[PDB]
Amino acid sequence: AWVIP
Amino acid sequence: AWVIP
Amino acid sequence: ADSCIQFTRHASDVLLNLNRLRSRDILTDVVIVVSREQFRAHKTVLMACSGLFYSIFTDQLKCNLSVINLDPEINPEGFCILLDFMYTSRLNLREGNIMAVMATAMYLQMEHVVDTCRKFIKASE
Amino acid sequence: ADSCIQFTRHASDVLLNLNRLRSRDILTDVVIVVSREQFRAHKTVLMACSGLFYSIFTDQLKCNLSVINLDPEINPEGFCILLDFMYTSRLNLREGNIMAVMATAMYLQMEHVVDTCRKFIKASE
Repeated sequence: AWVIP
Repeated sequence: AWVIP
Repeated sequence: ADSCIQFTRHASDVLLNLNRLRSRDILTDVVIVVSREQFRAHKTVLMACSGLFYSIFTDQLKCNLSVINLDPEINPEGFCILLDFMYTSRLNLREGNIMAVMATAMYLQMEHVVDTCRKFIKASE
Repeated sequence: ADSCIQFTRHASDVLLNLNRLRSRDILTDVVIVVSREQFRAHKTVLMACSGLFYSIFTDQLKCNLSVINLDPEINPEGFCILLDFMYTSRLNLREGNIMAVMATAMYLQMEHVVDTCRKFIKASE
């Protein structure tokens, strides 16, 4: 996997 | 984009 | 084959385009009903994302249904957030919706979403 | 929303799962006919990948067809390679198939594939 897009 | 996977 | 080239952006582009089909109501083939809130979708996208919809639409009888009613305990906003995630890869996880998102992801069998909810909740305590 | 988190692998996983549905012939809704060779697919995937299929399946009459016959000049191996690319992001581009792949991608309106074919051809001369 999860990220800040 | 195009790459060697 | 081993001689293949790969277009890095292809999978994301396909997903963006499936979401455009959903937004314009193009070839949507099922209505998901959540406590009288209705959501139009594509069975194949629902199956590709959720263990629950994969089991539903591979059933020899349920595969033919144009309407699927979810358990009344399921929260429609929670479902909506998960349906948007299915079509975009983006999860609108907020303090005020995390419990309903986690409960809905457990029901829908979406393990990656369940995992991130458990991490965000454990960090809050 | 701006508060969204994103699962990097989601789009690729969705695509892998749509290809599993294709392999197992699950909820395929059209047969593409190419000089008597038949290919089963999902209209939504075909539309998300190709300008030609997007125009076809948004037509108010053609959207209802379960069989689409392509121009007889279209090469079935060329079509097969492009159909695999649609479902996997991988293009099996070879010296012996590049002309047919490029011609088929131009017909299907798949600009990224056309671009890489033009690059591989220009490098050979």
